[PDB]
Amino acid sequence: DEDETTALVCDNGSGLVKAGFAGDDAPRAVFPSIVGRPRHQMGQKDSYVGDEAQSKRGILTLKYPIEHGIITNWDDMEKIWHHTFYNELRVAPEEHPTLLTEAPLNPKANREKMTQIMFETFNVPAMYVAIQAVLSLYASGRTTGIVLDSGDGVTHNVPIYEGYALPHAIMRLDLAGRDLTDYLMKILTERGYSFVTTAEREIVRDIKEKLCYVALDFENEMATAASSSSLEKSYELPDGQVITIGNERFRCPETLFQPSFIGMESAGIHETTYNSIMKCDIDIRKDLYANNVMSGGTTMYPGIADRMQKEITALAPSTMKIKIIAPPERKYSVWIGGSILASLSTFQQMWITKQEYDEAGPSIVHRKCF
Amino acid sequence: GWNAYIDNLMADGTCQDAAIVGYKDSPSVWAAVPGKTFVNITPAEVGVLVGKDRSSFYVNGLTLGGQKCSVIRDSLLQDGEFSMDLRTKSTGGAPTFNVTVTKTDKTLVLLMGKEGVHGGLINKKCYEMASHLRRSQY
Amino acid sequence: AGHMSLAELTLEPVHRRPELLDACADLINDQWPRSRTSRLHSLGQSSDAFPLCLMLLSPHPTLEAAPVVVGHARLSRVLNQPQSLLVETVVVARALRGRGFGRRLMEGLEVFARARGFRKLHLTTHDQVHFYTHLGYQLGEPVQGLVFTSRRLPATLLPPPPPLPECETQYQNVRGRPIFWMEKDI
Ligand SMILES: CC(C)(COP(=O)(O)OP(=O)(O)OC[C@H]1O[C@@H](n2cnc3c(N)ncnc32)[C@H](O)[C@@H]1OP(=O)(O)O)[C@@H](O)C(=O)NCCC(=O)NCCS
Ligand SMILES: Nc1ncnc2c1ncn2[C@@H]1O[C@H](COP(=O)(O)OP(=O)(O)OP(=O)(O)O)[C@@H](O)[C@H]1O
Ligand SMILES: C/C1=C/C(=O)O[C@@H]2C[C@@H](CC[C@H](C)/C=C\CC1)O[C@@](O)([C@@H]1CSC(=O)N1)C2
Ligand SMILES: [Ca+2]
Repeated sequence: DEDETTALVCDNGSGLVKAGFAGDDAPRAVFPSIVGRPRHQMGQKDSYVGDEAQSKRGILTLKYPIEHGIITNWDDMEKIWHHTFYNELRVAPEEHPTLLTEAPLNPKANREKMTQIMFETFNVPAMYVAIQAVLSLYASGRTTGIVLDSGDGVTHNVPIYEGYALPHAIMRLDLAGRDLTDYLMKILTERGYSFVTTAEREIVRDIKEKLCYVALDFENEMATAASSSSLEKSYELPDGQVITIGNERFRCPETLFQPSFIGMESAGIHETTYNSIMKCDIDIRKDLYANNVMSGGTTMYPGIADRMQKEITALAPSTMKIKIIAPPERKYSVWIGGSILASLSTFQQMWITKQEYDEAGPSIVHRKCF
Repeated sequence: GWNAYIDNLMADGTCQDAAIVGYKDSPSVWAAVPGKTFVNITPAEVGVLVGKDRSSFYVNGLTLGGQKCSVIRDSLLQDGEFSMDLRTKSTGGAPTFNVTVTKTDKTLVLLMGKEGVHGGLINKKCYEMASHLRRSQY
Repeated sequence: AGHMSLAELTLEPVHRRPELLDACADLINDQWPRSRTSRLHSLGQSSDAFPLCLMLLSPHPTLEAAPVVVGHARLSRVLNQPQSLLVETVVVARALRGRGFGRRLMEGLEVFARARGFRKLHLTTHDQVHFYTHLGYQLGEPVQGLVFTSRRLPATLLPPPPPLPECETQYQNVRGRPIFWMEKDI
């Protein structure tokens, strides 16, 4: 008889969607999680989705249906999912089991509504919802450890035992890549430049990604930048004008460790890592300290692993073995982890089937997915 | 008897242990898989499961028939959920297993999966047996 | 009898003849319609590690040099059974059926598998049960096929009881249809 279709893996982020086929080593499609509408001034469409909104962003106001990792606009999120299946992957959703990802601590009613929409609107034959941080841990070759997942809209510390996230110990910080971009715009403006428009924000995001780094010793780096120009870099704007950047290169991601830089009275990611571990079972803390896994685009800064190692060491018992793992593909480690999980022989049992959904309703997601 | 419930929970081969335990007045194992873990559950372990302190077992864990477990999710006293998910702890690389506890009006229903059996399957199984017993005043 | 086969045929994996993958997708989707994206991706998974997609090929339509994709079968390894293969998606081009090519596909599969040390083949069917028994299969138990995983992925990984409720999902296909599990020693 005909072989069964390969499962789809869809990782919905605040900023980027990553979608593809289970068992593949990379997503087939990566596109912005946006729906655009005419700024002012038929037109052609009442709304534009994903890469089409990106192409036409000059005439559009852009909305992000996911905020801080949480779905908050369900009508536009449905547009994103429709765009994922039919325009980016060009598959028929009723033909594929579909693995979705969710934020740590995703509210109960949100995961139910996700389940309902998948089964009733897109008519998938089966689905599963996995916590993003857990998938990143799988992609690093482990099932126990603590993940730091920092993306575009939210940052989480997630301790995980044998593949199970421990919700009582999860830490959430509403500071991530978009805030760092906004901060770089601000302090570049304080240097004499003017980055203030939405279009100019996209340029500064590229500056951030290409030139920023985490200093090992922040105050020493500031002194180095004040006493010579060895840390200064140039960047060529699209119109050919050139700007130069100095201590802004490392001041920007220093925010992750000092959220006061953007006016937040919040512990930095090193402190939240420590606090998370200290809420976990005493018997697993050593394994957490030894398996700190970085994931998400905002952990890509050069130097971030060395800095975490240094800061965690200063907080932990003096005899504790500490290891920071920063995989090279960690922009996509959530998606890769989903590809692994949905490919495991042990995963066959885990799907929620359409029949299970008809019997129990959306709340079945709370029994089967954790 | 209650052992019919144990045979029923064990029938599909997904679980290695199962038990029905009374938790009101003086707790005791009403039925359990002989020779395994849940049969040896003590009153003090039952008291921790259903007790007022819902925080210490996160850092200290808890035991079931003396088997150390780590708490993953706790909803055991919460309306409409009445379930707790755990994973055993081991030494020397030995495998660990998923456990779900559900709370009915007069019992706790416990299940332990075999190696590799996902905690979601065990939770669903335990939740359905508990719904069945609640349906009948238990 | 009455299905003697005269054409010259070879049996070759899709991943070694990628130029025929589109024609193979045409063949399968003509029988089992699903999105072409999905069918092309499924065939693109084929590799020496299994799963792999074997094509029965004929050199020409005896006119010019474009080879004909006569048939196809997918082979997958089996959970916990090193010497077993799962056979799926067995199909001969609709216009070429009844010429012995289905027999030659299934027999070629046995040769291919046996050469690599496999000693048992498994598959499911309902309507075609007698095709497989005619070729020496008999009823067996279910098995679980191992799906494609890319090389690059890690690879590390005391009151009385009330009455009970009402006092083999392995044997159904995707749509709740009972199916026969077949097997053959090779
Ligand atoms: C099933 C299929 C591959 C058989 O190939 P075919 O070209 O039709 O059959 P052949 O011409 O090679 O016949 C081979 C032998 O099997 C017999 N045979 C073919 N189809 C048969 C059938 N449905 N039932 C019983 N016997 C059959 C033939 O009589 C012949 O016997 P012989 O060699 O002793 O003379 C082909 O019909 C097909 O692709 N069908 C649609 C796809 C399908 O149903 N696939 C999965 C089956 S679960
Ligand atoms: N080399 C890089 N250096 C610094 N930041 C980067 C780099 N590459 C990507 N980023 C930033 O990562 C963010 C996107 O990462 P990611 O895809 O993990 O987030 P998301 O899933 O869309 O959002 P979230 O997880 O917060 O819901 C963007 O802010 C991007 O600017
Ligand atoms: C290349 C790329 C990066 C990205 O991070 O994309 C995501 C999604 C994107 C949506 C709007 C953008 C114009 C469309 C596509 C950009 C996609 O917004 C981001 O750029 C936001 C806006 S400011 C910022 O730092 N991140 C992040
Ligand atoms: Ca994310």
